[PDB]
Amino acid sequence: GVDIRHNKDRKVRRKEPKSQDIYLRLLVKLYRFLARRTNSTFNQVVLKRLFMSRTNRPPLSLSRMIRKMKLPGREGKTAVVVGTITDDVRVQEVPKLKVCALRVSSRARSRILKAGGKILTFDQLALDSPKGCGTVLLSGPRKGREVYRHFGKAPGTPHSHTKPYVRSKGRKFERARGRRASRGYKN
Amino acid sequence: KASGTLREYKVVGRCLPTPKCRTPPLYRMRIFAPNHVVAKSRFWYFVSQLKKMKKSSGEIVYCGQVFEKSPLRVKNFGIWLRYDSRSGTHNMYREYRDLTTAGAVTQCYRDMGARHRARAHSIQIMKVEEIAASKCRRPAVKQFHDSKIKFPLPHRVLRRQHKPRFTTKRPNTFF
Amino acid sequence: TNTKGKRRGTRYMFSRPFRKHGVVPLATYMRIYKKGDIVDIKGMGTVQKGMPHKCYHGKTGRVYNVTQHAVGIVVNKQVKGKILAKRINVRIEHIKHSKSRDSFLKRVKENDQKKKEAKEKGTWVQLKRQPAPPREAHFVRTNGKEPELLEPIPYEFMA
Amino acid sequence: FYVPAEPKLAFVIRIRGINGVSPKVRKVLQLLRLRQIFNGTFVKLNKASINMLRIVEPYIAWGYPNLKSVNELIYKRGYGKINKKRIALTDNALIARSLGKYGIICMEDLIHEIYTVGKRFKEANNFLWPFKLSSPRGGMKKKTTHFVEGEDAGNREDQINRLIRRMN
Amino acid sequence: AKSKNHTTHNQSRKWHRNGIKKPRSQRYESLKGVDPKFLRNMRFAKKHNKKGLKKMQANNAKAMAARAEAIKALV
RNA sequence: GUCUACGGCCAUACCACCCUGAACGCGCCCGAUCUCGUCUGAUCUCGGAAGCUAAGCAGGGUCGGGCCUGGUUAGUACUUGGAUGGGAGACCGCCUGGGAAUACCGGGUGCUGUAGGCUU
RNA sequence: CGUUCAUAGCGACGUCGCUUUUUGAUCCUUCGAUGUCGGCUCUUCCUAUCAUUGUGAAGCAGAAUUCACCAAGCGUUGGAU
RNA sequence: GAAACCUCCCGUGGAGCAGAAGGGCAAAAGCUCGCUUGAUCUUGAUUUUCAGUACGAAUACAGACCGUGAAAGCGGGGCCU
RNA sequence: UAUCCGGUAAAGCGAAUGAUUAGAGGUCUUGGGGCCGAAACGAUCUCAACCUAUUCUCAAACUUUAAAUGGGUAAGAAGCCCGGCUCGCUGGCGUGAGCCGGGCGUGGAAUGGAGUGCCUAGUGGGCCACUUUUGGUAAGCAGAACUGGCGCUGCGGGAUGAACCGAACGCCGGGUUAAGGCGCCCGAUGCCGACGCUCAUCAGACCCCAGAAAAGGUGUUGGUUGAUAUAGACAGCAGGACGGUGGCCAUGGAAGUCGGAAUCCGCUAAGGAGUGUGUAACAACUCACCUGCCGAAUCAACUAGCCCUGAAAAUGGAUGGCGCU
RNA sequence: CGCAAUGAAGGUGAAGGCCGGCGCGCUCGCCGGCCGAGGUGGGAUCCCGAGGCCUCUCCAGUCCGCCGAGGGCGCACCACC
Ligand SMILES: [Mg+2]
Ligand SMILES: [Mg+2]
Ligand SMILES: [Mg+2]
Ligand SMILES: [Mg+2]
Ligand SMILES: [Mg+2]
Ligand SMILES: [Mg+2]
Ligand SMILES: [Mg+2]
Ligand SMILES: [Mg+2]
Ligand SMILES: [Mg+2]
Ligand SMILES: [Mg+2]
Ligand SMILES: [Mg+2]
Ligand SMILES: [Mg+2]
Ligand SMILES: [Mg+2]
Ligand SMILES: [Mg+2]
Ligand SMILES: [Mg+2]
Ligand SMILES: [Mg+2]
Ligand SMILES: [Mg+2]
Repeated sequence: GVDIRHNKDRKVRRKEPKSQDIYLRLLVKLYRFLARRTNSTFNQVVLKRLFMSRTNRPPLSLSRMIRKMKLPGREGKTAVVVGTITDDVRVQEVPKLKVCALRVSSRARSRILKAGGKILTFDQLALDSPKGCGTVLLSGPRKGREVYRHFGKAPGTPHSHTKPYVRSKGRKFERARGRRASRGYKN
Repeated sequence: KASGTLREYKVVGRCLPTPKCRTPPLYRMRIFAPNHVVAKSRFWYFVSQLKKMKKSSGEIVYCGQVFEKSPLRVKNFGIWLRYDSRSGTHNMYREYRDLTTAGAVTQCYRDMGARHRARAHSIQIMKVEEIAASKCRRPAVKQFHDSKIKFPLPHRVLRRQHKPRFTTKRPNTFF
Repeated sequence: TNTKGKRRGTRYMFSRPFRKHGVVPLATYMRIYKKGDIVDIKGMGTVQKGMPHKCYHGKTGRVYNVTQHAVGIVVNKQVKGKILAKRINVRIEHIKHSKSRDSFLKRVKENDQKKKEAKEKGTWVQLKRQPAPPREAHFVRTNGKEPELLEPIPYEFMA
Repeated sequence: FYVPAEPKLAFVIRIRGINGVSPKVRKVLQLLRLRQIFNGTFVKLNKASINMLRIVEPYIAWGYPNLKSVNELIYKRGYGKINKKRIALTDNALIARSLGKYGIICMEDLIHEIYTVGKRFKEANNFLWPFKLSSPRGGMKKKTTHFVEGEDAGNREDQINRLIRRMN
Repeated sequence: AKSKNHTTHNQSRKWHRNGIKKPRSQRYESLKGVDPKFLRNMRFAKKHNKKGLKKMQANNAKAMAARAEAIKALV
């Protein structure tokens, strides 16, 4: 006999990607190797990000990316994003960049290259810089999905600012007994 | 406690010193016990019943075996007791006749087992005193106070009962 | 089943101890609690206004607010299987500075003294605490008198 | 009277198994790394350690080892804990690799530190994997009771070596 | 058919499966439930910290210069 | 040596009776015009300074009660954990660690902050 | 108490037991059902012995008799309601 | 007159505090007078039951406006449950 | 290791609340009933309540005391220590809080990789044991605490068995063990094992467990305490067992002898104002002290071990069986 | 369906800073210039890097690394303002 809980003895992270798009698996073949034979933690991370869900590698806006390279230090440097770049119509002056992402939506692509930017694929990124030397590995905001507004402490539970699931907001869908103190009470 | 064959142990120990008792008084005890590890336990048990002095308050200074300086003599021990009953405690005084104080102590314990179904933890030995031929009270012992002591060996039942398990000869017990 | 009333079973809890009834001795009030000060709560019968609930008696916590004559004072409270840090307003009377912390600080101050000193010297001193060790080798001298024998003593029925 | 030193170091053996065990016991026993029955460790005594070894009296047998006992354990049953994998200390270059920072570079140094309880005992000992002893050849007097009352449990100070012989 | 009324038997053991976690600590805890007047005032102190900046900057420059003079005298 | 005012801790400071109280104080004390208040200048309020330590107050006294703190009680009672220990049960003994409370017998009987006196 | 005499035979005040031919407690078993009272008939078992065998006891002179033992071999009946 | 009212002395509370009990309370939380309406107007926080939802109950604050007192303060109902 | 909390076991009741025995001391108070008093705190008792020291025994809903086990904090970088700013708060000046800027690293033992968020099924009849504990005469009863089991779980042992004791399972070879065992069934004592005890015409024979008590026993074996005794015993037979004396009370008769208060002297060698038996009552008989034969040791009361008595149920029957001394 | 919310509704509807000037800088009102989604702690990662560590000799000495004391910009997420 041996007292251990085997409850939490398997770990649940992904090894490989669950997708079957051959071009992603090829990338992974490359970065799996790079992330073993090198020391470049970057490669370890890049590789780890290539196994995640579409939810879990969210779209970086051009505008956010612009503002993350402006930052004082990373001038003459490459952006990297293991999801996708999107346009920002609510930004106007677009600096010249150097980016890697799996995708750069058509609009955002035009914008980058018109401004004299540069766009790289991952296999290109590996050739350039196999150690991820000279990079700013960014990410999209993980918490942007509307989904999260529903999680948390359940609504109607004091100091829960938690969007409830309702068919259709308006006068008569919730917002009575339990919110109007007049009607019943409130949280 | 339990048993096997006991020895004697001279345990000595002192409540370990404080600011208020810079050179505390040592105490000594004839423990009888199957080994030094238990001897020392046994020592404490007795000390604490007497003095305010627990193992943690104290130390054992010198625990060591005590050998019989008269092994090859045969001696009559008186031996005083304080066992427990299925009822209340009693005191006794028994006599044994042995070559060693240990021997006689062990030879006591056993007897108490037999004659009173008294387990060891029930028993406290208070003194063991080698004695003269005289002063001995118990005629069990005193029938062995004789110079021309003689006796036959009478219905001398065979052992080696299974060496020859089967055989020709019915045995013979007269010797 | 029992009553969920507030004071239930505080017959000997909020009970001013033998020959300590009557007036709340002023010191009690005129001593000062800041934010971050650690405090052991302990109810008191006489002052009822701002009496803490019976679960928090003996329980000890930190002071996160200070109103004119009260203190908000974060405490822990195990509820079944999930301790809640939680915050209770207590009037000064049912509250004392905990000394638990003072002895740590005393020791910090002693380390920072012994760090400043013994730096110029070169010798690094044992700052850490170290558990109560095995009690060393030593001699016991029994000057002259031999150790006293101790006979176990006979039973006799007293009563 | 030369009252000698109280012992620095004792070897500790879980002598009873892994059912029905009280909750406070079990914690302590797993702080000692005694999760199988008949495992054993070196434990540097001090008030803190001792009071823990009390609380598991009925489950452990323990005492103050010999030098020999140290060697016989460490050579025969001594395995390093190296990248969390249990590993047989076959060669010194395994001990060194992980305790070299401590001036412990060979089998011999490890024993030294365990036996004398040097500065680095914690990390040398930790690095040893809990000693998977056999069942005691010649068995036990009684698994249940304390040594003093005719059993095997509790502190038997010197004698613990006798037990180490039959179980290594 | 009467039935068991209540107990706490297996309850401990469940609690401890997943932990009895001592509730999560943080530096920078909230100012929720803090005697309003107090808060106001500090919020105000906070409000006008940027006023009295140029003075503070200057003071820190003089302190830095005094450190550099002290380090030069040492060396 | 010690007091007064405001105090902290709140009997080692309380209670009972006894002695002793220099100087300064604090008192009792002598008055009712005003202030103020009573059935009553007793209390309270006010104006005083002829007496006096009688009392309060202070210091001490008492094989004093009380309180305070030790010892004893007692390694007693109890008690954590242990055993295919005992015992028909009632219960008990052991191992492992923790350990009280009376009666009884000793010692103690206010310490002290701030401000201002007296003994020049 | 028994003329007297605690104990032939009894036995208060107290107390310790056994038994499951009383009744209670209980609700384990059975509600996709174990035929719900008596009597009749038949067998067997028990002894806590009414009788009979052999015995000890008496406040057994005989007669009748209780008290106790070994003992369950053999019996223990017909009728009115 | 055992009980009326008057007076002196003793009195750690043995009374009283609406009610059950328990806590608490003596130049008071009791009794007696004087004035009064904090038992009013309003944000949130927190406790208690708790799921840590409500209700009720309470605890601290904060802003109004008032009461009382020389004032310090105390009061937003009932000494507390 | 520091530091708080607590009012349970215990203890206490010559400390509060309540409960309660007894005598000492008190016209405290006064009484109700007396006896001696006209009546009288006169004398003498008494019982009522009250009091002074004492004393007997108590408390889940009492308590001065007061453990063990137990519950909180704390054991450093979110910490220490300097410098300066902000404030509409607070304030004689000052506090207190908030901001910047610099300076300082292991801060009890042992162990361990942590943190975190979604979706979420079954479940929400339970039962058993040690210890604690309420109801109840109890219960394989009902109801709680604590841990651990069973339920979900096999395996060795407990003959058999949910829950005991050991130990927790991938498939196997060797070795070893636990708990339990070792006449034979049945693996292992086919040891020249050790010391006792014990005989049962109902022997006994192992956690949970499946069965007995009070009370007895010259059965035996141990202890404990007293005794006895060559100044001549102990048993065994033999000799006497009286006088003051129908002793006093009791007459219904108690001269030792239904009962009861007494309970001494003489002679004594020694006999009780008497153990019984018996008397209406006596009488008569009987039961110490000492001798003779006799001749060294002997007796009593307790106590505890095994054995026995106490001990009765129904199909034939179960230390598991055979059997075992 | 999403890119806007909130309010019963009438309805309203997500920016702030700095600097210089003019109104009394009045922590209020009006005119010019610059920056433009704030800050604190923690934060995978990136960047700089004193310094070593050798080279068959005594020094000079560019190239390549390995590590890196120390310092930075700091995603996402969290806590807080
Ligand atoms: Mg088990
Ligand atoms: Mg039931
Ligand atoms: Mg239910
Ligand atoms: Mg006057
Ligand atoms: Mg005077
Ligand atoms: Mg005087
Ligand atoms: Mg005194
Ligand atoms: Mg067990
Ligand atoms: Mg009669
Ligand atoms: Mg049928
Ligand atoms: Mg019969
Ligand atoms: Mg008043
Ligand atoms: Mg207000
Ligand atoms: Mg009132
Ligand atoms: Mg209680
Ligand atoms: Mg009690
Ligand atoms: Mg089920």
